[PDB]
Amino acid sequence: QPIFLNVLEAIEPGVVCAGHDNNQPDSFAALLSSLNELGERQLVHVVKWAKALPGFRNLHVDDQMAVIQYSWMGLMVFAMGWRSFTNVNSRMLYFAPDLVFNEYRMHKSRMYSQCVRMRHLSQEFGWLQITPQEFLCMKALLLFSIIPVDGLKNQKFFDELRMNYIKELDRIIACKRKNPTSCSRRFYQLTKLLDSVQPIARELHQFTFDLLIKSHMVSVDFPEMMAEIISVQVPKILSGKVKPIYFHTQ
Ligand SMILES: C[C@]12CC[C@H]3[C@@H](CCC4=CC(=O)CC[C@@]43C)[C@@H]1CC[C@@H]2O
Repeated sequence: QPIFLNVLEAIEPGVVCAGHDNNQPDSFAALLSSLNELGERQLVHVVKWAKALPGFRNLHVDDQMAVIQYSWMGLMVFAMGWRSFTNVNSRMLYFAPDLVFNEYRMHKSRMYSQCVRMRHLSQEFGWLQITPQEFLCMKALLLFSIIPVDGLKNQKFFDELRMNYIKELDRIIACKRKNPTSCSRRFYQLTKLLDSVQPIARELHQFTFDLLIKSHMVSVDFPEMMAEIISVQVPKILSGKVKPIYFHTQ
């Protein structure tokens, strides 16, 4: 049986609530405070999910938390895009069952341009007819798609893991294709899609970083873990010390 895919399906997180009050009028402060809370909650699930991935424990302990803290934005945006596609055909951004963004909220969040890119990603799942299984393997690969320019504690273990997840993606593409030209076209499409997540994540990193710095001035609350990661890890990315791994040369 499909052992790798069996695992990915088994560990996939369930629904996560934001806790937002949908009876109160929309506002920048309320919307972003709710998104930040959702981030804190989702992070807990992402950590447990990551820790349960095949071969994850092969990584040095320090590298395990590092990759999670560098890739969380991309991982969460990719999953949100998938949820939006499956639940509302990318019409709105389905952050959570209790936090669905319509155009009004996209504007009130002062994140309209970023929401546009996130919604575009969501539409790609439909345009490219991405399968639930392709989604699972791609999301797993996103965890191993951003590292320090000077390397990790034990880079060899990481390189081996990333290699194996790329191999599993190629395997999923061939599980219903006889012509190699079709496999190659699909792999090209999927790697392009994966790359497209990085620029979106970077824009969100810049936005949340700026928001944190001025959080006290605009009444936006940041939970413990979010404030830590955004002030300690995110800047490493924005300053170019940690960079995404692209398939194609940008
Ligand atoms: C980082 C952030 C809170 C957490 C948000 C993020 C947008 C992307 C996103 C999608 C999710 O489904 C989980 C929460 C996250 C990860 C928000 C952009 C600015 C805000 O501060």
